[PDB]
Amino acid sequence: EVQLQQSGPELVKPGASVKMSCKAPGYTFTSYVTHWVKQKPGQGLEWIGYINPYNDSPKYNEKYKAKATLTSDKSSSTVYMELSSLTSEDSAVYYCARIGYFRYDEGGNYALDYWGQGTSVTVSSASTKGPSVFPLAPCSRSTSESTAALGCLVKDYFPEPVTVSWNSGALTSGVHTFPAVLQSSGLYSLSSVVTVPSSSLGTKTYTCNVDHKPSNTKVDKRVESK
Amino acid sequence: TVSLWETVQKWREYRRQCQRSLTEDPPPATDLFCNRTFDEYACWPDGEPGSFVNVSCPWYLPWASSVPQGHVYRFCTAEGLWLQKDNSSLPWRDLSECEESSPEEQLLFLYIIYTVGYALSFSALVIASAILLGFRHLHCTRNYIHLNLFASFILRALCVFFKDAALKWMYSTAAQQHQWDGLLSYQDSLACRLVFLLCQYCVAANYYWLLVEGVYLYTLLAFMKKYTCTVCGYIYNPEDGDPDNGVNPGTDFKDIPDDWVCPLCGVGKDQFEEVEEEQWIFRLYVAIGWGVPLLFVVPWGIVKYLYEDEGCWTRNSNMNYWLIIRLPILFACIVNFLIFVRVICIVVSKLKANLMCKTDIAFRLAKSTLTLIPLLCTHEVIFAFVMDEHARGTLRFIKLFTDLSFTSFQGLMVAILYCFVNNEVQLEFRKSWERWR
Amino acid sequence: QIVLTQSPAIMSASPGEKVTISCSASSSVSYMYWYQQKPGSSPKPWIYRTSKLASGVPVRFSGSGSGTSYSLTISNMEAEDAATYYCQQFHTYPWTFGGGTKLEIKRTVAAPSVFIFPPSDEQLKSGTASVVCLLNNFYPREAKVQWKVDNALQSGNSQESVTEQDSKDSTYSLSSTLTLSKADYEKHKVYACEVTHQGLSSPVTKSFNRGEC
Ligand SMILES: CC1(C)CC([C@@H](Nc2ccc(-n3cnc(C(F)(F)F)c3)nc2)c2ccc(C(=O)NCCC(=O)O)cc2)C1
Ligand SMILES: *[C@@H]1O[C@H](CO)[C@@H](O)[C@H](O)[C@H]1NC(C)=O
Ligand SMILES: [Zn+2]
Repeated sequence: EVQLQQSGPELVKPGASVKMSCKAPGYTFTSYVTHWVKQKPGQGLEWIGYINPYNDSPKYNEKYKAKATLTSDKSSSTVYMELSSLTSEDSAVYYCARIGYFRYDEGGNYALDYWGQGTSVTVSSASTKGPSVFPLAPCSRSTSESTAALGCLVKDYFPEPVTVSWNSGALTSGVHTFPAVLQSSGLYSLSSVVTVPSSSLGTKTYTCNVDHKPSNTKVDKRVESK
Repeated sequence: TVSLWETVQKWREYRRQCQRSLTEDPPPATDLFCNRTFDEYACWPDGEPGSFVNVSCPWYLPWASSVPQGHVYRFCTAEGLWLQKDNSSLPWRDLSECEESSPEEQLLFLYIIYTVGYALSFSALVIASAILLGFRHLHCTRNYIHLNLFASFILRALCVFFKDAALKWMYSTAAQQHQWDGLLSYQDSLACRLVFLLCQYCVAANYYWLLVEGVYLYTLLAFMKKYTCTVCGYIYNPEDGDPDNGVNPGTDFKDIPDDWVCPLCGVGKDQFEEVEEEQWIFRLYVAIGWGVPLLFVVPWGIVKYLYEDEGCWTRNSNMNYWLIIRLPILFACIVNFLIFVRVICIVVSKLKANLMCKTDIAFRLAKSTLTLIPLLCTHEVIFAFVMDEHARGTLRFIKLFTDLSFTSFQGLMVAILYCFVNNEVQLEFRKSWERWR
Repeated sequence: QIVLTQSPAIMSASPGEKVTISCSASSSVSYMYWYQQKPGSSPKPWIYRTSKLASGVPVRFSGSGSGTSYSLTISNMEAEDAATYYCQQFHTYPWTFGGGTKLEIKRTVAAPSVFIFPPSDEQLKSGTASVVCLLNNFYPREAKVQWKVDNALQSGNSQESVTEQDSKDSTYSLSSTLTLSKADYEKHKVYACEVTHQGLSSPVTKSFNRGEC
């Protein structure tokens, strides 16, 4: 349902600045002011501020003054949010939304209808690392349990995310891709297992496509029972 | 018929109703809303965010009878702003349902006589100032002061020529009734800023060069008195005279025959440089003509920028800071009339005592100077203080706006009376016509 | 400035049960706004002007409120309604949101199908060794994984990760990754994982012997 074409994900060193784009196909004559919203896991949802594109004058949340810098492009009609002197507290998804009006005749019937995909920001001193993928197969013993599990352990990568597909998306059921866990080391790791029939462990091949765009890691690990 | 004056008197009451309500009315207690403001056209309340604010059409309008109930709109956004459309301009308003007259027939007519009255004056003044500067036979102490009084009016006439250009500039964007009104606003914020300032200085310069004109006329009459020359600069000592050519020692220039020429260069007696003191005293005349106007126009402009620079510094409702320009102009007017009065006192005594003739330059100029001083400062003395007493100099300033659309000619009046009427330029006219045939 | 507090944190309801999510504001506001955000996409207008529904929202949902106290309610509850719901205020600046209330769907108690995987011998080159213990499709979420390397109760070396409630069968899946050294690993033989769950009569222990497979 995303209408606002926002910018890509960002990995920024603490103390730096990040400036993200929010290209709109075209501002509605009724709604042209873009609002920016911060979604930090556990912090909830936070309205950062807005930018009036017709006069380039922005409104800010007092909390995010001298933190965010809202500007607009005249030609391309695109909003921009810069985040100066970044810290861990600023690692979040950043949305740009516009109000969609339900009933202009009656006052107050409106909502942030036009949403952006969300520009995620990872404020870490850790350099982008690649995931080493390992199989998750058993000790070749089942004694006919009629159900068998196997998988990938995508280890030690930065920043999130890792895209785990199975059998190049042909395998869609019994699949479980667990949410990444930042290891004490500082890197993320996640398992992706799949329950298959125990009879297939010697007949059907289970390749496991892992993708990590940051480090541009692309791997196909075929998991076998030793 | 609908009147062009009553329609403004009704407008003045529409702003009274507006100002009264947008100050008497309670705040919505919604915190986030869009402010109640006067468009200078319609009166708008506070808008509920995300609602079409529909208002009844202004009753001061002539065609207000033909479009009853009224449907002039504006939209309050969820953000708490009035819908923009174009931010470099005013916020979106729909005056579509309220459009088409006799009062605008008189308005266009008032503007037509205003601009042609200014085009007429400027042309007359520029050609007049070209007459005194082109002809060498006129490079004298007296005419120099006129050229400066010409200049202040000439700049004032090209000042209205710049404001009208901004008026025609913004209106040529496209063709729309709402835009016509909008083009006025976009120019009421930017172009209006610097021009109206120089205009206020020009006006201040008119009245103060009128002062030195009257002062020079007083000095030209209050003048043992000696003379000089403008061509080579020979100083005619009257106490020494010039008997080497036929004038005994102890004779004033006024008693030297017209059949006389300067012994050094050879130019006519009509090119005498007045009292030898006229030369340096002109520096003071410039210091009074341009210096003093700066001494109160920039103080005013400064505070009209540090304190209230909203709406081209035209809105003077909060405080009467406009006295920084009114009182000095009023001061000039009181002494200009005091000069006027004293000049008549002297001329009548001098003429009756046979000590002066009507044929003189001092009387010929008196006729002119005593004509500008009364008309140009008359309004600025009676109203100045009497009306200031109460809030009825309010409705008098609306009349002054209409006056200003008739005071466009007052530039030509200076041009004629000081150049076209001059007996000297008339001799130059006859010299130029004879040089062809 | 103004603060929107919405209770509970996570809500679990069986289908066809009354769900009612609150949202009490700091200062009294005019209208309340709700957004349904489904993990994996941006938020979506769900309820506007306190009680008005957004287009496509089913009639089970009803917004209700006045002053500070507002709520979102569901009658004929359905699994499609499992998501985080954020209340929002448009009344004053800054515009406050709610903490969100993750809604989950109660279901029959299911026991986990447990699986233990030794570390790859590819990993037994990386200087580490991570042993995984999978628990598949149990309900409820609360499950206990207990690692026992040579009958030694491991502690604070593993990290468990639970998926979201399944779209199709409202179950969960949990993985516990026993991260270990290559040296620590090669020192012990029997590697086991003891799973304790509501659906299990007795804690199931799926084991394996080091290298012996
Ligand atoms: C159209 C008008 C209203 C301005 C016209 C007229 N005004 C005018 C005429 C006469 C007296 N007057 C006589 N006696 C006294 C007294 F009482 F003694 F003071 C005053 N006052 C005023 C005027 C005519 C001639 C000139 C003139 O040539 N300028 C050129 C100056 C020059 O050659 O360098 C100027 C003005 C009528
Ligand atoms: C204001 O006018 C609009 C049409 O532009 C209409 O939809 C709405 O009902 C009007 N509001 C009021 C106050 O009647
Ligand atoms: Zn000479």
